[PDB]
Amino acid sequence: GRLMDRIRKWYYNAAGFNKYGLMRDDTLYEDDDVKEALKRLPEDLYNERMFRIKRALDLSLKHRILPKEQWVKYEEDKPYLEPYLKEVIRERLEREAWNKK
Amino acid sequence: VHNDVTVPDFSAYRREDVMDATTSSQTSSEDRKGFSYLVTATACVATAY
Amino acid sequence: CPGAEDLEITKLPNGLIIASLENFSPASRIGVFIKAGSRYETTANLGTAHLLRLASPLTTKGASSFRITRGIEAVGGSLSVYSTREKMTYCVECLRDHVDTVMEYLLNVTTAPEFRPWEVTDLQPQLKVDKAVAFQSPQVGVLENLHAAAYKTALANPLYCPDYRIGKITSEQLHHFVQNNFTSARMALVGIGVKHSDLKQVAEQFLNIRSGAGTSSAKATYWGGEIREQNGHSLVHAAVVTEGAAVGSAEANAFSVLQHVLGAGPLIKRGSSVTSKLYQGVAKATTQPFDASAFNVNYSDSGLFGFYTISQAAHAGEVIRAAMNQLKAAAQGGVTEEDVTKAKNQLKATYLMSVETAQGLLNEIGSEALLSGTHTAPSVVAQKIDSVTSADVVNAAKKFVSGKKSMAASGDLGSTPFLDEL
Amino acid sequence: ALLRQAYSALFRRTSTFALTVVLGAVLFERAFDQGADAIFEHLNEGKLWKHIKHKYEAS
Amino acid sequence: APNIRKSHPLLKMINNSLIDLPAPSNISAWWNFGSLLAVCLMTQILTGLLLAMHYTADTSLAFSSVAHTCRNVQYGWLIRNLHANGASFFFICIFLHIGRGLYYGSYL
Amino acid sequence: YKETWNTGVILLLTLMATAFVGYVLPWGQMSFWGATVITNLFSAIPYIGHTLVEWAWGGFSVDNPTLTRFFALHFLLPFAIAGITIIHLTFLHESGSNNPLGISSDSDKIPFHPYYSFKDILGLTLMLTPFLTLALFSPNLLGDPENFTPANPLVTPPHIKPEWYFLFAYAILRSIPNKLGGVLALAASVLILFLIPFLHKSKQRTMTFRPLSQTLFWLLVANLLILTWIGSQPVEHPFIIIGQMASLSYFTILLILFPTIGTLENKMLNY
Amino acid sequence: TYAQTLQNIPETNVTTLDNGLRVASEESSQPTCTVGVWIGAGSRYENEKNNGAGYFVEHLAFKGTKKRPCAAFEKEVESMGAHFNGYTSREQTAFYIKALSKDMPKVVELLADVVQNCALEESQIEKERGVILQELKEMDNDMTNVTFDYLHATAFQGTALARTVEGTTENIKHLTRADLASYIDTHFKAPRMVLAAAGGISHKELVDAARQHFSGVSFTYKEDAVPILPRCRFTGSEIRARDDALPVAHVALAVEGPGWADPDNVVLHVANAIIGRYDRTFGGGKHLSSRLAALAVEHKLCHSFQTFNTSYSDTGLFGFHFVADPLSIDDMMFCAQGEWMRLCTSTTESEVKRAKNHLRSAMVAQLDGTTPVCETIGSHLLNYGRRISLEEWDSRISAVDARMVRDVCSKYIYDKCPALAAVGPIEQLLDYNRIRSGMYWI
Ligand code: HEM
Ligand code: HEM
Ligand SMILES: CSC1=N[C@@](C)(c2ccccc2)C(=O)N1Nc1ccccc1
Repeated sequence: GRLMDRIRKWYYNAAGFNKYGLMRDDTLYEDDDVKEALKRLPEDLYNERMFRIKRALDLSLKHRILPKEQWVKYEEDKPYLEPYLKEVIRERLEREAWNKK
Repeated sequence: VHNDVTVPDFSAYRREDVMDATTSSQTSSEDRKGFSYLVTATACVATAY
Repeated sequence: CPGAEDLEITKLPNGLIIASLENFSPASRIGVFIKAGSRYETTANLGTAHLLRLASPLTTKGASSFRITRGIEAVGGSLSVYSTREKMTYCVECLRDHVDTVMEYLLNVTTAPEFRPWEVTDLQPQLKVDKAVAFQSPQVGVLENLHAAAYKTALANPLYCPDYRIGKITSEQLHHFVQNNFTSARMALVGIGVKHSDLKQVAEQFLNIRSGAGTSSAKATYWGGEIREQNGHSLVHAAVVTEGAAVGSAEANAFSVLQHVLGAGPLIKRGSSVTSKLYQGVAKATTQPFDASAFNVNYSDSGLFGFYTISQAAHAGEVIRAAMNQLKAAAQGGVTEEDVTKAKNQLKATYLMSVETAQGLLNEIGSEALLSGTHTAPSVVAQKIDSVTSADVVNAAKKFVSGKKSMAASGDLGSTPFLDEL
Repeated sequence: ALLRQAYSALFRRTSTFALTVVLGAVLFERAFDQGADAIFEHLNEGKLWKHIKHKYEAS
Repeated sequence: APNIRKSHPLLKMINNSLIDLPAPSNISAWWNFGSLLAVCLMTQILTGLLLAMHYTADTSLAFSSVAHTCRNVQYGWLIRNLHANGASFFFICIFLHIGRGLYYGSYL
Repeated sequence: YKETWNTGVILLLTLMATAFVGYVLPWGQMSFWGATVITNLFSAIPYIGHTLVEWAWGGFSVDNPTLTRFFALHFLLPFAIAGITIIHLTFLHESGSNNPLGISSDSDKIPFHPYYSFKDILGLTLMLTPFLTLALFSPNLLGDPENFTPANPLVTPPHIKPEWYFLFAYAILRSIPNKLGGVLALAASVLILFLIPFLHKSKQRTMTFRPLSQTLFWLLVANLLILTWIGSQPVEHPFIIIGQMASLSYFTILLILFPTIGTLENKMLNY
Repeated sequence: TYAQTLQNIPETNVTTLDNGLRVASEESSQPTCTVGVWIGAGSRYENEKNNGAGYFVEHLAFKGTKKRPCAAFEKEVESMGAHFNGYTSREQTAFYIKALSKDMPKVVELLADVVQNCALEESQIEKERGVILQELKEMDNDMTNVTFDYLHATAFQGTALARTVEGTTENIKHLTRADLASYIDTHFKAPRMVLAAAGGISHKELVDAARQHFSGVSFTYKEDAVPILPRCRFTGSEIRARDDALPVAHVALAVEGPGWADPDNVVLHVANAIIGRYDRTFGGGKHLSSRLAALAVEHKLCHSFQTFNTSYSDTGLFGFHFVADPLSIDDMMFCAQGEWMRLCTSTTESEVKRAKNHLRSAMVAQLDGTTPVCETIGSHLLNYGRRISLEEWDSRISAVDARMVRDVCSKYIYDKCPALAAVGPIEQLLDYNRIRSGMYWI
C-alpha cells in the first residue's frame, strides 16, 4: 500500500531540514564522492544550492527558521545531486574492481 | 659545447678495487658495500647495547 | 599455413563502405575513415573538430573514459586519431587475437560518444597545450596562414582551434558535429590483418549512427591573399602557391610530376639534390643555409601548388626570387624529357614506399575506399602516372606563373618580398 | 668472501639487517660484559669481596 | 602531495626542520653546539624527573633525601652524577655556542 | 575530523591521569584508598600485572615513594596536556570548525575576532559564576568528608566512592563481578571513543536532522546519568542489576543502535 | 591466429663470403626494398686522438667515391628514386638504401663502392669540417641528447663509452685526411660488416652481387679476427650542469645493464613496459595503466618521462629520463625511484601480463617496413650473430612472470649506486646521498 511512502513523508517532516529551505541533497555530508558530484553540477544548480546553504547558515546563526509557507514540501524536494552522485560511485567501484587484478 | 666536457679524474679518491677503468666495478660492489654496511650494523649493535 | 589474399570491399545499403585485407601479419590495424574536418566548421563552431579529435578518450554510452584507456592498454593496443582539413581517421592497432576487444572501443568512440559537460570542460585547456607543441615547427604556423590566404572559406579554417575559442566549445557543438558529419554514407570501415566476413559483420551489426550525407560543406572559394607574421626569428619561412589540382583531377599527376621535377624533398642524407631544379637554382643564388621545395596539396574540390622556402632573414629576398625563376623557366619549356622520366621514377618509388608501413598501407586503402568505394591497382596508378607528357608538366608550370597567387611568410620579414614583387 | 656473503645474507634486506643488529647486540652484550668484568677483576686481584669472602664464609 | 613526509601536518614539520632543511655546506664544528644544547636540555629534563621522584623539598629532609637517592635508589648515584655534571656540560656548550656566534657575527 | 578527535581522546586520558595523581597528594583516607583500588586494577593484567604494580608503587603498597613520584607526575602531565592541545588545534585548523548544520560553511565564514573572541569571553564569565559560587559558597559540596582524615593504612572507609567525574566509569568497572573482566570493561568504556568515527553510517554529518538518532543520543546521556548515580551507591540489590543494565545499554547504544539507526535513517530519506 | 602468423613469417637467410662478410636477408613480395651494410664500428672504437672520426666519415660516405665523384654519385642515386641514409653510434654504424627491388643489384654495387672507395676529397673534408661544427652547436640545444651524453660521460667516465659519437671540438678541427682514411681501413672490414636486405629480393641474387662487389678474400687468421674491445667500467656518480636560465630541467638516472647476449634483457624490457613512459599529450591522462604516468598527471610531476634499456656488447644502461619544471623535480624523482622499488618488491601478475602484451606489439612494430626490418637483421647478426624471430622473442616473453621480474630487477636495481645526469634549473633535485637512499626499501 502506501506504508513506505507514508513513513518517508513522516521522516522528511520530522527531520526538518525543510524548515531552513534546504533540499535533502543540500544536507549530504561532503565526503569524497559527494565532492566530485558537486563539481559536475551545472552552473545554475550549483549557484542555487549555494544560496540555499548560505541562507540556512544565516538562519542557523539567527536561531530562526523560515515562515511555514516557504518550507520545502516533501513532494517538491528536488533530488538534484543524486543522479550525479550515483554515476560517481558507479565509476569509482568500476576502477576499484578493475584495480583488483 | 657539451662534447668538450669530461668527468675529471678521481683516482686520488677511488677505492682500490675500482681504480682500474678496464675492470667491471660490479665484482667488488658487494664487498665495498658489505664493508661499509658492516661498520654501520656494528655501530647499531654498540648503540643498542 | 597461410599465403596470399584478396583486398575485398563490400558497401552496405546505407552507404557504409567496408574494405578489408588479410596479409597474415601478426598485427591488425582497423580504422574508421570519415569525411569530416575543420572544413565543415563555420565561424560559430570553429575548433570544434580539433577538440573532437582530443575527445577520443572521453566516456561513451558503452565504455567509460577509464575503461576505454585501461581496456586498450590491457592488451597492448593503441588508439589514435589523425585528421586533415577534410578527413578524420580513428584507428586502433593490436595483436591479432585482440581485435574483438579493441573493436568495442573503436566502435563506441566513433558512434556512441556522450560528451559529458564536465569531461568536456576539463579537456579544453588541453587545446592550448596540444596547439603549443604543434606550433613549435614553423612549418605548421605558415601552412595555417597559407590556407587562410588561399581561401575565403571552408579550407581556410585552421586545423588547430583558434585561441579565442579555447574553453568556449560546447557539448552540444560536439554532438551536433558528430550527428551532421559522422553519417554512414561519409564513413568507411577499413581493416588490415583481418577477414572481410568478420570486419563486415562488426559494421552492420554495430554501426548505428545512421545514413545521409549529413551537412555538406561549402565550396572552396579561392582568395589569393597574403599574410605576413613578423616575429623576429633568424630564419624566414615562406610559401607561395596557386590554385592547383583537385583530388582525382586529371591535372593531378601533372603537378605531382612537376613537383618531383622541381624538387620534392631530399633523397640523400646531408646530400645536395641535383635532380632538383628548384633547390639547385636557389643554391646558385645564395651562399647561406637554406631549403626550397615544391609544395603540393590535393583536396576534394580544390588544391594548392607552389614552393616552400626556409632561409636566413637577410637572404630571404634572393632565395624566394630564385625559386620563382625556376618556375618561370620551367613554364617556358625549360623541362627536359629525361627530367620527366626521372621524376616519374621518384614518384612511382615514393608512392610504393609509402605503403611499406601498416599506417601508410591502411591509409592508402581507406582514403580511396572512402572517396570512391574502390581500389586502383598499383599498376593502374603507375600506368596513369608515367602516361603524363612533358607537355602536361610544362602546362602545370604555366598555370602557376599565370594564376593568382597567395603567400604566407613568418620570421624577420625585413627582407622578404611582397607577393606583388615576384 | 665474508663481506660479500655478509652483504647478501644480512645487510641487503632492511629486515635481515635489523635481525642482525638484534642478535649482534645479544651476543655482543654477553661477551662484552664478561670480558669487561674480567679485565676489571683481574686489575684488582685480591681486593674484592669476591676474593676475600672465603675467609669468613661459614654457612 | 605524493609523499607523506611533505603533506602530513606533523611530519611536514619534522621534514622542514630536520630532513629537507637547507643547510650551508661549509658549517664547521662550531655549528654542532646548537644540537648538543638541545640534547643537554632533553637529558637534563629526563634525569631531573628521575631525581624529582625521590626528592623531598623540606629543609629537614632535602639533604638526606638526596643521600637516600644516591645510597638506596637503584642507580640513584648515577642519575645524580649525570644530572649534576650535565649542568656543567650545558654551560660548556652554551659558552662555546655564544663564542661561535660572536666570532662569526651570527648575532646579525 | 579523525586526527582532531583522536588527539582529543588522548587529552581526556591525560587529564584523567593528571586528576588521579593530583588527588593523591593531600593524602587523606580517600586519597590513599582510591589510589589503592586504582593501582591494584593493573594487577589484573595476566603475568606482568603484579610486577607492574609493585614497580609503579616503588614498594609493596601505596607509600612514600608512590607519593613523591605522583607529585612529579602531577607536576609534569599538565604540560603534556598543554603541548598536545597545540597538536589538537593544529589538526583542527587543517579543516576549520564544523557547524551545527553539518553542511559546508565556506560560503559564510567570519574572522574569529571580534565575533568569537567576544562570544568566548561571554561564555567564560557565564560559566565562571557557577564555578565561583560553588567555590566560595559551597567549597566542599562535591568532596568526600573522608578526605579530611589523614590516610590510615589500617582502616578502610566504609564507603569508598570516587570523585563525581569518575563515577560512571567506576559503575562500569563493578558491573562485571570478575576482576579482569571489569578492568577490560572499564578500559573499553573509554577506548570505545576511538571507535566512534568508524560507526558513522548516516549520510548526514550531524544529528540535527536525525530525530531517531537524537532520541538515541539523549538515552545515552541519561544512561550516563544512571551510571554516575549507580557508581555512588553500594554493591547491593537493586543497584547491582540496574548497574549492569546501564553498562550493557551503554555499549549497546554506541556499538549497535547508532550505526543501525543511522542506516535505517538513510533509507527513510530514500538513500 | 597470432601464433600461426609468427610461424609463417619467412625465415631470415644468412651466408658468409669467406673474405669475412655476412649476407643476410628476409624475403617478402614487395616491389620495394631496403638494403644496407651494418658495420660493427663507432665512437667506442675510437680514442682520444681520432674521436669523432667515424662521424666525420659518415659525412663523406655520401659525397662521392673514386669510381664516381660527388655529382655523379648523387645524380645516379637520385635519378633512380632511391633514398640514401645512414648513421653512426657508439658501437654500431650503418649505411642503407631504399629502392625498387628491381635494383637490388645496382644498389649492392653502390654500397660496396661507398664503404670501400670513399673519395675523401681533401677539399670536401674542409667543407664538412665547418658543417660538423655547426651540427654540434645545433645538438647542444637538444637537452635530451645533451643529457644522455652526460649520462654516458659519467656512468662510464675514464673509459671509451664516455665519449660522444660526434666527437670533440679539437678533434673535428684537426682530424686529417689520413686519419679518416686510417679509420675506414682499420674498421670497415668484411668480418665486422653485414649486408642485410629486406623486401622482394632473391637471397641468392643478393649473395651473388655480394660476391661480385665484396670480393677481397683474407689469407691469414688475423684477417678474420674481430677485435674484442676492452671493458668499460661503470661508475655510480653524478654530473650536474646547472643553468637556471633554461625553462625546464632534464634528469636521467641509470644502473649498469647486462649487455646484448644476456637473456635477462627480455625481463628488463618487460619491466620497463610496466613503468612505461608519458608526455603531456597522451589522451589517456589520469587513467593510464602506468602508475608513474598516472601520478605524473595527477600531481603534474613532469612534461614527460621515459624508461630505457640501452644495450651494448658487454655492458648497458638501464634507467629513466624525465623533463620537469624546476619546482616539481623532487616529487618526480621520488615517484620515479618509488616505482623502481615497487618493481623489485611488489610487481603483480596483472602488471606483467599487460607489460608483456605491450612489449609484444612493441617488437612487432619495430618490423614495420623494409628499413626497420633490415635494421633488425643488421643489428641481430652484429649483436647476437644470428636473427631472432618474433616467434622466439614471443617464446621468451611468454615465460616471464611477476616473480622473475622482481628477481631480475632486484638483481640490477636494488641497492645499487646509480649514474646521474641533470641539466638546466636543477636546484630542487636533492643530493646524491639522498638519491642513493631511494635505491632501497619500498
Ligand atoms: C636546564 C636543565 C636543568 C639544569 C641546568 C639543572 C641543574 C641542576 C643543578 C645545578 C642541580 C644541583 C646538582 C647537585 O646536587 O649538585 C640540580 C638539582 C636537581 N634538579 Fe635539576 N636541572 C635541570 C632540570 C631539572 C628538571 C627538569 C628537574 C625535574 C623535573 C630537575 C630536578 C632536579 C632535582 C630533583 C634536583 C635535586 C637533587 C640533586 O641535587 O641531585 N632538574 N639540577
Ligand atoms: C584538554 C582538552 C581539550 C582542549 C583544551 C580542547 C580544545 C579544543 C579547542 C580550542 C577546540 C576549538 C573550539 C571548539 O570547537 O570547541 C576544540 C575542538 C575540537 N576538539 Fe577539543 N579539546 C579538548 C579535548 C577534546 C576531547 C576530549 C575531544 C574528543 C574526544 C575533543 C574533540 C575535539 C573536536 C573533534 C573538535 C572539533 C569541533 C568542531 O566540530 O568544529 N577535544 N577542542
Ligand atoms: C587517588 S584516588 C582518586 N583519584 C580520582 C580523582 C581519579 C580516579 C581515576 C581517574 C581519574 C581520577 C578519584 O576519583 N579518586 N578516588 C577514588 C576512590 C575510590 C575508587 C577509585 C578512585
